[PDB]
Amino acid sequence: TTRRLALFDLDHTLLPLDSDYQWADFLARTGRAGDPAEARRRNDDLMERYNRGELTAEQAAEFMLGLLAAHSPVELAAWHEEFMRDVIRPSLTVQAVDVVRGHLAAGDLCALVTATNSFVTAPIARAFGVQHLIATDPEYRDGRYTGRIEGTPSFREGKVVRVNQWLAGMGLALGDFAESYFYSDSVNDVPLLEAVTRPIAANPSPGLREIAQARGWQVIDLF
Repeated sequence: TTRRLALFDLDHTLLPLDSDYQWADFLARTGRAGDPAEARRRNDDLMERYNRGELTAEQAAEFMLGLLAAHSPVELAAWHEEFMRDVIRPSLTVQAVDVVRGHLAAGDLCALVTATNSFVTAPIARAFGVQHLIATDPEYRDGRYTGRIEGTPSFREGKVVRVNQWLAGMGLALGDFAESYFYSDSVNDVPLLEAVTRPIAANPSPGLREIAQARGWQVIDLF
């Protein structure tokens, strides 16, 4: 069949920001994560230790989910709407919307594939008209987020696993498509970029821009 698959990274690909950090910072600022100062300090110190190599990817993801564990899901929803209105929505650009819209309009099967947790990113996929989300999932039990990851994280090689698991759930596979596109900005996503037939380096980091040019991969600087 002639259908194509289109996969989109989120942070720094479709949005000119990191939705994971902005959400932490939004809760700190606003201040639903304790004293604002100490909250932002604890956020930055997490990113610093992760960036220096002192925390695992799992542990960083866990700290982020721990922000959800501190509150009722009813409060979290109300606060996320404010986050959407004040942070995410105004960073939506016509260029990012249009990259997605073009693939929707072609009939492509479209999914957002992101390490930022599905509580935080579900309404963002919806804001783009994208009906499928392949995100790190927070465990939810007994009406609350536990702070733990449910299943495989949608991060690095996990994005590949999760995408293949999702297609099989629909009774499909990557080679069923005439082409598969994946847009991303980061060397973290070389695994999924290598898996599809049309990798696109979107707003690439210097590392990924070098890899894109080496391999002849399309580059797009959306913003």
